[PDB]
Amino acid sequence: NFMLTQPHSVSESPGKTVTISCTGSSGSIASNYVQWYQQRPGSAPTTVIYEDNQRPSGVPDRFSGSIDSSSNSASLTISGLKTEDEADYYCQSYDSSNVVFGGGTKLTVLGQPKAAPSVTLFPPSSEELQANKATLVCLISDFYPGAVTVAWKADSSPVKAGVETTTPSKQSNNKYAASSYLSLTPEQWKSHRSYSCQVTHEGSTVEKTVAPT
Amino acid sequence: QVQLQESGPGLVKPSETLSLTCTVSGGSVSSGGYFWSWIRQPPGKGLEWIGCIYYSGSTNYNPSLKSRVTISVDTSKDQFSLKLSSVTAADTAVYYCARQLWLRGRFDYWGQGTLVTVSSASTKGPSVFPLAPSSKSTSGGTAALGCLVKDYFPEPVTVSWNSGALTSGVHTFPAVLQSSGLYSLSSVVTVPSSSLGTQTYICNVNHKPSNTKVDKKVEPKSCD
Amino acid sequence: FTVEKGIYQTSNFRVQPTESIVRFPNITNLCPFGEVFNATRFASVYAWNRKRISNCVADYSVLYNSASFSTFKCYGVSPTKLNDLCFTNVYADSFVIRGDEVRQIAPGQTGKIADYNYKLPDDFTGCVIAWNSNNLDSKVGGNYNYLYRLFRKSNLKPFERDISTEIYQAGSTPCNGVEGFNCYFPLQSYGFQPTNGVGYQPYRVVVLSFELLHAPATVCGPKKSTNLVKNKCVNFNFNGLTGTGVLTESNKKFLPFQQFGRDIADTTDAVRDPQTLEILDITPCSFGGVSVITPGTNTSNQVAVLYQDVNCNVFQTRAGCLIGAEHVNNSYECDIPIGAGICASYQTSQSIIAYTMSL
Ligand SMILES: *[C@@H]1O[C@H](CO)[C@@H](O)[C@H](O)[C@H]1NC(C)=O
Ligand SMILES: *[C@@H]1O[C@H](CO)[C@@H](O)[C@H](O)[C@H]1NC(C)=O
Ligand SMILES: *[C@@H]1O[C@H](CO)[C@@H](O)[C@H](O)[C@H]1NC(C)=O
Ligand SMILES: *[C@@H]1O[C@H](CO)[C@@H](O)[C@H](O)[C@H]1NC(C)=O
Repeated sequence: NFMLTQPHSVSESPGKTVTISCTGSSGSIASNYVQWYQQRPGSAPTTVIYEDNQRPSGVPDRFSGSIDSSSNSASLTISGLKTEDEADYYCQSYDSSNVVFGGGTKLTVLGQPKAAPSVTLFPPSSEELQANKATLVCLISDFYPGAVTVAWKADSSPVKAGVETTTPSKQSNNKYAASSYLSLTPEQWKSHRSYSCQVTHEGSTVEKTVAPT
Repeated sequence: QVQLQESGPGLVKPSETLSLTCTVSGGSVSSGGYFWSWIRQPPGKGLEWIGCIYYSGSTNYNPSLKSRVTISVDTSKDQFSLKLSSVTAADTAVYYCARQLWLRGRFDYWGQGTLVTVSSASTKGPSVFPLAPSSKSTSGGTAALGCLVKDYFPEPVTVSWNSGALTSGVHTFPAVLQSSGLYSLSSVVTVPSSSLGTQTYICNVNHKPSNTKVDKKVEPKSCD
Repeated sequence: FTVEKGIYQTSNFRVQPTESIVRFPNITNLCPFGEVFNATRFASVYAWNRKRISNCVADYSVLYNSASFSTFKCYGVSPTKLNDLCFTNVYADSFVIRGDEVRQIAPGQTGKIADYNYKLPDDFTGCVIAWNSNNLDSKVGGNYNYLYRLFRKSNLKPFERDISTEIYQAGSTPCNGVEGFNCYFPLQSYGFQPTNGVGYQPYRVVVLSFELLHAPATVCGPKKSTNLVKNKCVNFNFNGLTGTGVLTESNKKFLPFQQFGRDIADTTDAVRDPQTLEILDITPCSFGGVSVITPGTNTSNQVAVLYQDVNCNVFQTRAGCLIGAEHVNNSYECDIPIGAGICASYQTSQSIIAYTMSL
């Protein structure tokens, strides 16, 4: 029942010094060796320290680790933060024949200003209608911050059944992109006079509408 | 040096048996007196230790993963494989085969992580539908058009415009789980409205696991 | 710039070795050392067992793959690279301690045990191996057989044992060794119990320090055994010398107590293989230098290269190896001497030939 406690979110501006902790609950932190792993997103983790004070060949000298055994906490000191340091940090232990990892630390740095979400609405196609299906697609693009709330409308009544939306994702031009999909029956598409998708972004609302034509 | 490469299918059905084998090149399994271990990592979550093996029959497993991890070493093929039983939807994690020099110490060499997805459906092809631009689809001097990919299994699906000739303004969105099992996404491109009726735009959606390639032309909406 | 007919020595031919095979041991063994980690009973911290190991092959891989030690601490040297590194002596300091005092056993920590029983210096390069064996050294009803020290007058030197049973004095009034006022006994009994938790059970803590002085390696890690190669110029190191040469099959046996073999000229040219008790000879490869046969200025341009004492267009003469001059069975009067009764000359186009000289 030994678990390593790590700060979930840690942020610091480049060039300063930050300390990442790793606290053990039951077992003492000087009992077993502690290994810190720095893992890039979409990449294999790499060992950046070993034996709790020794840096492997290849990593910079700044990856310095210290042990505070009185508080049962393992510390990893980072000096001179850079761009490439933004990665997940995990601390490792062994306990007793059962390797236990840490919670995880997300080294943060502190690039697009507020951007308006261009909105486009697409009606269902005739080929989809011949397949006894219908889908309303709302597109959300070129916006910042990456937090947009969508709300489908059937003329005036809000629509929630069959609504599928995507989390915002960063674009190539530093902005964000998102989408919303409204699964619908062919009968329900023509039952209402018009359908609309409303996008709320930083208070401002951008609305498009479509009709069966 | 030495390297660690994983194999096995990237998909597994619920309540089934997982078969992932990690092979070794540039070294020997039995020689050197080192260990092997399997470590998984869910997307957005921390690393989880599964178990460790020696070149002999010595095995130790995580208490939360006990009585379900079966790992064996075949020195003839210079590889070791892990078998998992009763896989659920919460077992979706990136499996890493890492070499371990010290049993209490670092995993010095990490293999590239294969993606394992557990879903409950039959592998089905995608349904590509055209996304017709119109007067309500343009805001200013530019318009938008795309293609809809709905009701497919599994990820990933690649969409290319004009056989990759059109890349500027193309936005491929990540998939989202539908209300019933399957996924859905779309790929759209922003274009000036002057070339709507004079240029042909064809989307190429490919689904390799189902072996389906669909080319769908995009045309402006015709009122009927 | 003008070269006349004759033999000219330019350089020497060197046969550089291509492989380096070294094999000290044949197998792996260990002296009785696990008995102190598996004894019937242990000792206290006021008087701990001290073990010295001398002239004994010993691997630390067996002492690690037990998968039963709860804790493990070794500073000064990496755990995976300590076997091949060789020291002089290993000191084993075995004692018992509670679960809340394994934390204080580290270089640079204070407390009541690490300062009154065993002080760890800053330059501590040993390993600490500790594990739980509460099912043998504890019993119901109260196991008080283990002792520890609580009071001390002042600090104590590292690697020093104190067994003083004198009553510690806190004030200025003597007590004459009674259980009176302003004095207390320094030695106190433990509180071990088999039904304890995870922080007060008796743990076995051992310390394995290393000795570094002007002495050769006595007890350390052995080496691996490579493949045996013969009849090739291969460098070897068989326990006394790093010699390069061929290893031929000898026909002379040694007495079953020797390892080396010398000759009349006092050169080690025979060593018994420790792997299979095979007697192998040693012979150097690089013999002599090179020589060049030149027909002369304004006669020819091509030359012939002669090796002095090297065994191999190409003619194997009795005076080494001759390349670049064909051999002809007839005999004329010779002009450019080579040795062993065969000369070389430039005759009939026309090329350099070698023949036995005519008297
Ligand atoms: C070393 O061990 C091998 C295998 O056990 C044996 O064949 C050889 O004779 C041994 N050499 C000795 C004891 O010198
Ligand atoms: C002590 O003895 C037990 C049982 O005889 C054995 O399993 C163990 O390896 C020995 N050594 C240690 C360090 O426990
Ligand atoms: C020279 O070497 C060859 C092959 O290694 C061997 O057959 C020959 O006997 C050698 N010459 C002498 C004089 O030993
Ligand atoms: C030279 O002549 C003798 C005569 O029998 C013959 O044996 C030998 O092979 C000849 N050598 C050459 C190089 O022709």
